[PDB]
Amino acid sequence: TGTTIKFNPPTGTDTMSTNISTKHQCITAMKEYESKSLEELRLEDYQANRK
Amino acid sequence: FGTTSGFGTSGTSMFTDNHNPMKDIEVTSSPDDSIGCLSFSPPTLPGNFLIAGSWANDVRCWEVQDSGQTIPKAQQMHTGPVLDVCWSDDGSKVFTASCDKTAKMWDLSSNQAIQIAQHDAPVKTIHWIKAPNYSCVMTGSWDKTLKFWDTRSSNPMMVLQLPERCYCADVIYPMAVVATAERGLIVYQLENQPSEFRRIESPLKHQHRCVAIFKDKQNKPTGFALGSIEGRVAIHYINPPNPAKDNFTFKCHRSNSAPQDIYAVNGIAFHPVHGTLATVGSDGRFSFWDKDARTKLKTSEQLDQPISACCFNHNGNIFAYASSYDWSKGHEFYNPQKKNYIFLRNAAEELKPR
Repeated sequence: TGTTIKFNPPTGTDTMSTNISTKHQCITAMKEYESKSLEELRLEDYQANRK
Repeated sequence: FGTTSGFGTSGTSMFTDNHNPMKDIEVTSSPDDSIGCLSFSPPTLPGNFLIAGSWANDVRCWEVQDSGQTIPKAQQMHTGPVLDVCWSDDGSKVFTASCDKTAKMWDLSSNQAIQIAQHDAPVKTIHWIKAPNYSCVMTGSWDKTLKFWDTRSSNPMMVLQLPERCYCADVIYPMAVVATAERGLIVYQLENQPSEFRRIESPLKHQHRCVAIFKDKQNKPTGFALGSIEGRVAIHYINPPNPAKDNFTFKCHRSNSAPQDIYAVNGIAFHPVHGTLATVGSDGRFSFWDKDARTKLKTSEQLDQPISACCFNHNGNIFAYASSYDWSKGHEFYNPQKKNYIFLRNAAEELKPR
């Protein structure tokens, strides 16, 4: 329940033509969190008083 | 009667903090916890009234004056965080949707609120539908249902099953669009009675976050923009002459040798006159876009926290955006002592393509 696992931004690749590296600054981009939205995770933390 | 644009400009002394780098108007007496949703009154109400729901379970109303002065008017309470709010078309009612699994109808003149909807999980979206033959409230929930309510009986007038948890929705009669978990994307038609119209393979490869319907030259709903957690927005027409070229995506809400930081798109709204659009992001910036010319009109300076929500007033002379933590990095980056803000900007000409 909630965001017990520490946040770590997933790395990736894209182009802009130059090839670039990326870091995804969203917790739900992590494998452990991909099945939930930010709001669902937040409500879980609120219910568990992990604010 | 009154100014089109009247906030003027803040000055710094002729002779220090990053909370408001645009120096936009600050709404007085802002909510005490993160702001989830914003909604301005319909054109049927004289003047401009703003509603905000927050993670402190409250819904608040302010009068917004042409000068930028804001007067708190009224407030109501849910027993859980408020996820979405909207108005009835006559401006008499505000509808509110909560993590407490219910939605309320709030009559502003009498300042009374009653429950009008019940779900088996948090209510994520709420919209008012005014059709020629019926009027109802539409609620979307993490219980994977879409329900429709007459505001008088506690039995829903219809229940539609969703493929997954409701994440966002928009309604411009006769169109509704809903995005769900696992990248579900469904368009509904609303003539006679709501029914599913098309299930769409998502133009985006990442978790869906926000959606807004846009209109064609004849003022009829014709497409929608859809934002994901991956700093990307899709423009998607319902029936274009050349889908492979007319439907497209663009990158936004990114920062930047070093890796480029990708942030979530938290909100999307179309300017009601110009048909241009604003996006707000977890990067703490707003951007203004022209989806026809395929251009960026403006990006803001970066705020010291995410922008969680945005909206326009009925004629688009005021753009409102909320500076609030969005949980994009989980509980560890929540600072319960950092202040929340709603900012207002006269952005109409910034949203008018030259």
